[PDB]
Amino acid sequence: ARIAGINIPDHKHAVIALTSIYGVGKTRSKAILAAAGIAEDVKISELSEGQIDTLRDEVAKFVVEGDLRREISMSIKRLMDLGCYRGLRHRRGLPVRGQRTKTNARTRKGPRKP
Amino acid sequence: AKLHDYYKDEVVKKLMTEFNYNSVMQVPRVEKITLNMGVGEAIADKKLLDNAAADLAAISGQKPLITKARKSVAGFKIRQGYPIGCKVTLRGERMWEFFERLITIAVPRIRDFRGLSAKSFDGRGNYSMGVREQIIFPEIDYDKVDRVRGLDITITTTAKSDEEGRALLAAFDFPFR
Amino acid sequence: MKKDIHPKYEEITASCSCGNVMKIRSTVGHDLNLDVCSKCHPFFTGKQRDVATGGRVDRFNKRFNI
Amino acid sequence: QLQYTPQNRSKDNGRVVVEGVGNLMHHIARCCQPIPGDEIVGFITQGRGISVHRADCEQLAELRSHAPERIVDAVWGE
Amino acid sequence: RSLKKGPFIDLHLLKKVEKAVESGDKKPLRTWSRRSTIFPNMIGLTIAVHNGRQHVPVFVTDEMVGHKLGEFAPTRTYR
RNA sequence: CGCGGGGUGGAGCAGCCUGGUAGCUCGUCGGGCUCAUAACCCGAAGGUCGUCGGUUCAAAUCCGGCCCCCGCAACCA
RNA sequence: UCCUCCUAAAGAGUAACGGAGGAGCACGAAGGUUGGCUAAUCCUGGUCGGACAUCAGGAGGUUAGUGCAAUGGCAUAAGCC
RNA sequence: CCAGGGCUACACACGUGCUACAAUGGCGCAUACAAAGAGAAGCGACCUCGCGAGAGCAAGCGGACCUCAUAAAGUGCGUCGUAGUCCGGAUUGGAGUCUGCAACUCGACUCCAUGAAGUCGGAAUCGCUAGUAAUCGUGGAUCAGAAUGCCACGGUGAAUAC
Repeated sequence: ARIAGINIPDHKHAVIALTSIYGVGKTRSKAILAAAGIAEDVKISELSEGQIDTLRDEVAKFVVEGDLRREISMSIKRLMDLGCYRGLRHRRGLPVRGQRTKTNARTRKGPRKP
Repeated sequence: AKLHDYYKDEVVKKLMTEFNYNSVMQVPRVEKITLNMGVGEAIADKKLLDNAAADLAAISGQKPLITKARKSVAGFKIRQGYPIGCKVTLRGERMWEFFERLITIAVPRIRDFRGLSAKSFDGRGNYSMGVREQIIFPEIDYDKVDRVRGLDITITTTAKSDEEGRALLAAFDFPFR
Repeated sequence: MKKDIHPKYEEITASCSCGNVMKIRSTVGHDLNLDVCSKCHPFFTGKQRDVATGGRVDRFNKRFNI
Repeated sequence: QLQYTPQNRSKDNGRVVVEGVGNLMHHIARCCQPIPGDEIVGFITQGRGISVHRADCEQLAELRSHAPERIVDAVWGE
Repeated sequence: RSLKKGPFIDLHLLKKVEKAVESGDKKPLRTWSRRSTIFPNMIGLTIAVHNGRQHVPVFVTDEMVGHKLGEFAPTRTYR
């Protein structure tokens, strides 16, 4: 529909549908449809608009989408500004959770290039 | 039309006691609302500008006036008298209707919306803002657009100060951080 | 407006799910349904969401109890 | 070609003893290039150790304008 | 995310910081207790965590509480 | 002094004649190949187009200046 | 050979292997006309968009333009539609 | 001798392996079938709490008797419709768990979130001829903790040798 932002496809099982909203993995998904008392088996179009509304009515709780981005992105800025070790790593675009920087770690540092 | 009346009523009086205004003419008032999309992608695709026309038209309700370049610039790889964008200088009640059709729905529909700038003003109160995508307006199929072609709209004010202009916008509530 | 150069501008009913049945002109298609409303949008309650930040000592007081 | 072990001399420490303690990672400030002249009141930077800024200079003063409690003095050791 | 119970630091640094508290404003501290985490009374202090070989000041301030001290003391000098 | 021509990747050359994208060769770097180097093989980067100014929307290019290299002339005397 | 200014001594004209620069065309619209409009360059704000696209306002005022070099002229426009 | 740091550093290079690129596949649901081990500051049922990692409880078991521990591919149904897609699982955040004085450097694991490169790899190059290769899961040593490493076990199970 127009849920929160726009995880709005169709002919996609409701759970898999809602996974596409940012900030929501399958866990939260089933937690939603179940809490909204729906059916993960359904295709969004077939789902009553009178239900989809209850889905927004559902997603209101879990922090999500843009708000989430703002929070976490703020958490990172919180760190680089903190001057903390990890903050320094983010500042260097290098692995955080202690890894082998001497070898792989290519994910963080960007694709092999230089 | 509707909130235009709202303007004619509350807004007018409210402001008369706001900026302790004298004559009714002393009140600033919306004038012309323009929509513009400097597509700039037409330089390679002439069939694309039309898509933009369909866009504004969808949001305006009236054929957008296309804009030709005013000067040639290699940095943007364009030449004189060359198409480059679509605009719509709608006014009167139409402008009003576009306004209600605007703030009441599309604005709240802004993805990741938090608030809206209170800063942006021309030095005369005339306001400016930039939408990020065409879908924010209902009428757009959303699914049928071949591309996100955000644009930006400007609202002319008969206001002189940037301040008095803002108060006019505050009359219609109209977001703002 | 010049004749036949503008899309079929027309009234439609903005039936939001929030209750605001505001019927206005546009030029969309048949009619229209919206999730929220300008009347029901948290640009006026999302404020409270924005406020609460910082305060390490407190969450620390949770990770405490002694 | 005549171009530093002095980069390891501050590592040799004893160049400073801030507010009653030595070692403290610090360095020369490019603004008041201190030397054992009229004192030094090193600023405490959030990272990179202390920013010894000679003693009395706008920057050393503007940090006062900010949050001065970060700033402290230092003798010279040797 | 470790030692769920009993946020940890140690007496030598603990007690010494306490002495630094009641004695009001204070001079830099010589701690090797990099592992220790910050606590309320540690706020605003100029404690110097011993780094890879010599101390570096860590002017703890509000936000810097939940973390361990060494986390503000980079050990690997680098390019 | 005069005339003529040229100055582009590390080297040497095209494209400049026609203004809107600087290509080839060797060399260089990475991997391979080999016990090892070469040869061979696969993949890549790399050139403020002498400099200064000018013209144009745009200058390696079109125009002038300067510096450098080079060819011709430098006659009757 | 032809055009523009300087030399040229305030009419014209006025030489040099004097100084500077152009032309050997272009267009059926860039011509005629009626109607209409008027810049450049900047400061401020504005999705992509940045020094430089498009948009809105402000200062400014022909510093713009004028098929092509210079000159004189040009808004009553000759200039732009 | 002691503390802290360091052996985990990272512009890059190579070897060796894990996991994927998906439909003979992922996913939920139901269910069938081993071997070989280890264990006394060790394995620790069942039971209760916790989404879980685990936690409180406390049998049993120094052993064909107890536990670690229900094997997994497989089988049935359902679903997913050839998309970077319910593939992929890195990376990152948040919240935790456990060990051990101690988890920042620098542990493992859980949960919530995120969801990158990859749509079968250039030149080149390796292992393998049988219950081997391939593919799946289990245990053991080392060990508080800490494997895709290694050592061992069984399941499944080919092709081709002119």
